[PDB]
Amino acid sequence: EMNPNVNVFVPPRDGFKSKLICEATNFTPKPITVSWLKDGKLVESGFTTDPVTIEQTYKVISTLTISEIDWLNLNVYTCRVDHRGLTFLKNVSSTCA
Amino acid sequence: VAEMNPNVNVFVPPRDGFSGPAPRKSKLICEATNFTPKPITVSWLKDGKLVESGFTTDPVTIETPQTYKVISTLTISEIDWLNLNVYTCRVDHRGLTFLKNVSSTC
Amino acid sequence: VTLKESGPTLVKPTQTLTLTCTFSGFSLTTTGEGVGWIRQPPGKALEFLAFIYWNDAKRYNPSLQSRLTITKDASKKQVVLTLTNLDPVDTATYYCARTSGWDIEFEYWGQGTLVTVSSGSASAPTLFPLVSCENSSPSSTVAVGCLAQDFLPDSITFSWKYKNNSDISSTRGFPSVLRGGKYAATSQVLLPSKDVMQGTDEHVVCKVQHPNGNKEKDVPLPVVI
Amino acid sequence: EIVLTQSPGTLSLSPGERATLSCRASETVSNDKVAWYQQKPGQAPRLLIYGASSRATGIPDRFSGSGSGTDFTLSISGLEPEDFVVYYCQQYASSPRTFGQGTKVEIKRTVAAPSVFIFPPSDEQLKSGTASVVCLLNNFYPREAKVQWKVDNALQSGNSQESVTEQDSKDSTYSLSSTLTLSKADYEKHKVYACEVTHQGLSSPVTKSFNRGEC
Ligand SMILES: *[C@@H]1O[C@H](CO)[C@@H](O[C@@H]2O[C@H](CO)[C@@H](O)[C@H](O)[C@H]2NC(C)=O)[C@H](O)[C@H]1NC(C)=O
Repeated sequence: EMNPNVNVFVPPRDGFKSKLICEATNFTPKPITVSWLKDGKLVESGFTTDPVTIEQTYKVISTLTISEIDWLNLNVYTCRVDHRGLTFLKNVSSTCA
Repeated sequence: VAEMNPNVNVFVPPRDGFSGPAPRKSKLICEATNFTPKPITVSWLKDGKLVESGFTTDPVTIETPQTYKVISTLTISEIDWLNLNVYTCRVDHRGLTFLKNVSSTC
Repeated sequence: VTLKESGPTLVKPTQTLTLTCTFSGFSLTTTGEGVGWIRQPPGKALEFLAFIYWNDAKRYNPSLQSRLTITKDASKKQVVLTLTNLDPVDTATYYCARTSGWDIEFEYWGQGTLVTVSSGSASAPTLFPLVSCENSSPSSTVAVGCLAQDFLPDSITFSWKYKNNSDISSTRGFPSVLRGGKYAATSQVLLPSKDVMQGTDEHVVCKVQHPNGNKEKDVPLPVVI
Repeated sequence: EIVLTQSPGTLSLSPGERATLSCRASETVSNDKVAWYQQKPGQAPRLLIYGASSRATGIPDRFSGSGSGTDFTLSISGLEPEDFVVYYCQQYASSPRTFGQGTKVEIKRTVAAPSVFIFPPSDEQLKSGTASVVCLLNNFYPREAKVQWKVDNALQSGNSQESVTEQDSKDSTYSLSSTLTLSKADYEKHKVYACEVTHQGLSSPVTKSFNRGEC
């Protein structure tokens, strides 16, 4: 039992709509749930989860669709990972904004 | 049945995207989508130097013209990122080369 | 025409064994009619012990001569069988039959009774958990079992239930084997791999219904995924 | 003493076909007083034919007997699924009489690859001083199979009883279990325990093993 690492990617500072990728690696067992948050509000649509692949370790990747206008408004996006009863939250924001 | 120019997108870690024992490391994601035919070549360039290690390219998977997607991941170091190094993703499709340049500068 | 057997279910070695064959509906007065005893050890063929005709005429097997006695009582209409020098290798189920003439031999058979000859006592069965150590090969499904040991006589029924007291159809029942004076048996169950990596239930209970105790141990799943 | 030997021990037939059972006697039987019996596991044996030529009440006419002297053959027309039981031939002209070994008939089916699983002994069971390693074979055909125990490259012998189940009613397959019994002190002196399974439908033997302390 190893805690999953939470990493969130951001669009480049010099420009790209774009996508947000949250990756969990070196976690066990295989089942894992990944969701997205927007300013502390639950996201009901606009996100998809790819099938879990084998890197024994597993890898899961998720894609969230965002707009350029929302990103420039310093919106906060949080990736929620639940694993073995533990919840991990990572907050990201624009560095240049 | 059709020929479409691939789209190149590069994902970079945020300012707080580095973790682990010093020196910290991160990853870069280059994805090409809505390209045809299925065959495609993905390469990583660092300040004009070809990268021959530390990268893993996922197999091409299927996402009316047929479409495909490819995901590539390259491990990077925090020290190199702080030196304003420019990373370029090289995509080859039907003899056409598309380059995308990203940097930490605003 | 029907026959019924009766006797002790447990007898110690080197003792006296007595069995009674209860029949009703006919009398041993006409010629040709007779009663015989046939036993069959598990995994072996039928064995002939003795046969008794009318007019107090009895026949014995030379291989077992001077070791068995045949007595009949017309008042109670039941033949009495006495067995001496009990041996564990002689454990078998004894049947009696009626011969309706000279050519029709053993036309009607009863039900029989299991007579176990073991030096041990009828102790409660002992369950032991089984953990699947399979790795690098999930295959179709994963299996978990339950080792019922130290039970006597061999009469056990297996039922599998989930944590929420559900119902499972295993039907995998292995026969018991005599090892060191005691019977040992193994039981398993097949469960889908998807259910293992799903519900929070991480263990199941093994239930055995033996007339020496109502214990029920739980076998925890190893979980592979 | 009339010795009766029946061969073959096990035969694979199909429903609707004809099955012939052979009964061999060690000497001639007076008046051809030979009878056949049918026995099903769990229930009690039932008489079918007496005198090798006359059927009894409540017996279908599809059973026919033939032969005399020291050769007897039992022919059954219209084989049914319920008829896949053990049959014994017995003669009542000896006084005392003797019984034969008996022959078992099974339903013919295709070869299916078996599944092998091994469960290491539990920690609680080790506290009692007895260790039991099991080797399970499921969904294989025919019933004939070889199960060998190999621990630390040393082949074991004289310590395996072997238990095999009956034919499945709906699957027509067979299953057997092999149990490894050894002293607790001897268990701690060995690291890897493996049972080898050989099957007709497998190109190469498949071996499964586990490492002590990891389970
Ligand atoms: C007890 O919990 C199990 C979960 O392991 C339940 O099994 C699931 O529910 C359906 C409907 O009963 C079963 O057919 C499936 O085996 C399980 N679902 C899936 C999607 O695999 C079981 O139903 C529960 N028992 C009761 C009585 O509800």
